[PDB]
Amino acid sequence: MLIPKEDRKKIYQHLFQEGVLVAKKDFNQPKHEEIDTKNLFVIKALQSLTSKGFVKTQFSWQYYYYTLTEEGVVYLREYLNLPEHIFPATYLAGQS
Amino acid sequence: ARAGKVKSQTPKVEKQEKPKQPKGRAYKRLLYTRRFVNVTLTNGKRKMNPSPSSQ
Amino acid sequence: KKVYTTPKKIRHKHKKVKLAVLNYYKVDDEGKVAKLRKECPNCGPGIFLANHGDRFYCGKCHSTFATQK
Amino acid sequence: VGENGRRINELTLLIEKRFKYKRGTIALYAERVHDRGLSAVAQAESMKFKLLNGLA
RNA sequence: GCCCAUUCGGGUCUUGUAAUUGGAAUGAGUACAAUGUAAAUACCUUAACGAGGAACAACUGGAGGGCAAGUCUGGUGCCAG
RNA sequence: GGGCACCACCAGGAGUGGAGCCUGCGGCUUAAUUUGACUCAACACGGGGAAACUCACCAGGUCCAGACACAAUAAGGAUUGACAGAUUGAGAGCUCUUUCUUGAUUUUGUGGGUGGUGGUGCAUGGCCGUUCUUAGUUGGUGGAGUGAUUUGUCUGCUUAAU
RNA sequence: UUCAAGCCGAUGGAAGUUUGAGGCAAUAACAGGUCUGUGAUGCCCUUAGACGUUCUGGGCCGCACGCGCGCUACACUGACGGAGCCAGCGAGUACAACCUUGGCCGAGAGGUCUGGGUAAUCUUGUGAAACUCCGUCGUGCUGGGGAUAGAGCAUUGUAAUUAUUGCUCUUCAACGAGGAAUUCCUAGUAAGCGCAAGUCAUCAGCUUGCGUUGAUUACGUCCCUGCCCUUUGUACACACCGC
Ligand SMILES: [Mg+2]
Ligand SMILES: [Mg+2]
Ligand SMILES: [Mg+2]
Ligand SMILES: [Mg+2]
Ligand SMILES: [Mg+2]
Ligand SMILES: [Mg+2]
Ligand SMILES: [Mg+2]
Ligand SMILES: [Mg+2]
Ligand SMILES: [Mg+2]
Ligand SMILES: [Mg+2]
Ligand SMILES: [Mg+2]
Ligand SMILES: [Mg+2]
Ligand SMILES: [Mg+2]
Ligand SMILES: [Mg+2]
Ligand SMILES: [Mg+2]
Ligand SMILES: [Mg+2]
Ligand SMILES: [Mg+2]
Ligand SMILES: [Mg+2]
Ligand SMILES: [Mg+2]
Ligand SMILES: [Zn+2]
Repeated sequence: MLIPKEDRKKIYQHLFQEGVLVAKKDFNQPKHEEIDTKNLFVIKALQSLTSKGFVKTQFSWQYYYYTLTEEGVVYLREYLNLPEHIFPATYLAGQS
Repeated sequence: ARAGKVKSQTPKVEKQEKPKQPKGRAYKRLLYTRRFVNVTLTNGKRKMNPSPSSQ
Repeated sequence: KKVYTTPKKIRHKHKKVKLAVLNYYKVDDEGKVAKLRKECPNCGPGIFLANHGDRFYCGKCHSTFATQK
Repeated sequence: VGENGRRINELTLLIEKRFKYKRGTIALYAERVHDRGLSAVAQAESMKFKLLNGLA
């Protein structure tokens, strides 16, 4: 919970970019893959999000899995600024 | 206690201000309606006072 | 299970003794400013030294001074 | 499926994240089962669902 | 129930639910009278007032089986029952 | 009465039980010498050959990993950090010496979760062991019984085996 | 053999024990074990100086003493030296540090340089032991036996004292085949012998496998033990730990 807010923001941004998040169940890990923050912090953030709706979480095989609901997405957008017609993975980028 | 402990322990819930179920013949009529006129739904079997469908 | 030991002395996290609009810095004229103590050499101005009896440090670099001032 | 590529896409992404793959190299497809009753796992799942719902 | 069921739906026909609302009685109460009666009461007969959920309010027992009807919810936890 | 089996015995072998030593388990001991399991079906088992980890035990210290809800401070700081030596087992800021940082994360409560090699296997799942890898088990007719039931599934001889 | 089911013996045949060995393996169960494999879990407890976590030092290894798997021996079918010299299961690293030949140093252990191997390719013919040959001691608690011991040299790891393990010298204890009892076994078995992976940073007396050497005696029976049925008896049905 005790997060330097910048890190949190970064995490949020990453999530937005993804439309998804995959974490380990590994506390004590110094830095996460992709994001330059502690994995534990990320996990905590995800948990928090879940607690206020937004994210859907699965704890299978030492790997936390995360997907954003519409409301969650909206919240993320609000946090960021970005208005409409944006990334996540709710729709394809072009042809793939 | 060891002398009517249970009667004192319970929370008193209050009689809800519900409408009167009418007396004499009206009641009988209602019963009749419930029974043979309206005909309650049955998957296989009849039942007078059903449950909310759950375990 | 086995009973807990009970010596007695408990230690809690200090509440910190928070203080703001601290008596550091000053102004005499009005127009210009008069800095008290000193700013950090390592980091930029805005951060201020901790003053003790021939011992200094600063918090942005957790604590990393030695020379007097 | 979701609504023309959504849930499936998400799943794919998750998989990629898990196992260090790139986009394109994983292709998910959601197909029907030829006769559900012959399958066992499906039946079990159904039973579980029923139980959850609250049936005799 | 159905004229027809290109999707509807009118609902032309019949039933049940709403602190709607409205017209029509009612005697349980009261009450001039007259009846009764040895005299009274009360009955039967009447004028007049008197019903709209707040009343002009039905209780008792039960709700596993025997045996009609709750695998409802809480409080209890060999207790009290 | 009749079967069967070297987890039964014969006919034999190898043995164990004795010796020393390993290792299990008791008993005692111990702050604590964590616990589960005791006829076969507990006892070189828990894949359990523990140096810390493992680890549950003890002596000691650290940490929140107290999700979320709702108010008290709400920047005249919420709380976050913090070299220097005493402090401290101890270059654990563990703190009391300190007077610098940190910016609304928090945090102080109240609903509410969460974790627990905590408990109960006589509350359960799954898996496993054991009756038993023995030869046993069942129902459809039909018959015997009012019936529970029974016969089939059996005198015999075969077979490792209903 | 009612000339059936089959069984017994010869012949051939790689094979004539269900060809050998397993894998699975019914109905009904047990208050058998596991909530210390489990984000399998009911309920209770606990729930921020925790019975959560996490560091640090221990402890599971302590010893008047019981039993239980085990190993090593009580030697001459041996011991010690040389020499001969043959298996099969396996396993083994690139984001780590695996197996590690080959060369030099070291009495050893072990160091080093170099490779080869992601593997019928290299380790590895894993030239494993027990075995076989010629010599030294000859039946003396002896050169059998190797325990406890002291010291040093190595290695693994952050940490080796409460020897981790290896090696070197030294110490030489008990034990001359083990009573009452009781285990396992019927053929490539028993027993011996080593290897092998498993766990593993380091430790094998353990374990799952593997091959090597390879017998004795049955090839029957219900005496014991257990189990199974049948007929019997039953005041039992939570069922003899019964009533
Ligand atoms: Mg404690
Ligand atoms: Mg009543
Ligand atoms: Mg009652
Ligand atoms: Mg009741
Ligand atoms: Mg009934
Ligand atoms: Mg047995
Ligand atoms: Mg042990
Ligand atoms: Mg064993
Ligand atoms: Mg060890
Ligand atoms: Mg746990
Ligand atoms: Mg638990
Ligand atoms: Mg049980
Ligand atoms: Mg039990
Ligand atoms: Mg029949
Ligand atoms: Mg029968
Ligand atoms: Mg076979
Ligand atoms: Mg080869
Ligand atoms: Mg000697
Ligand atoms: Mg072992
Ligand atoms: Zn500084």
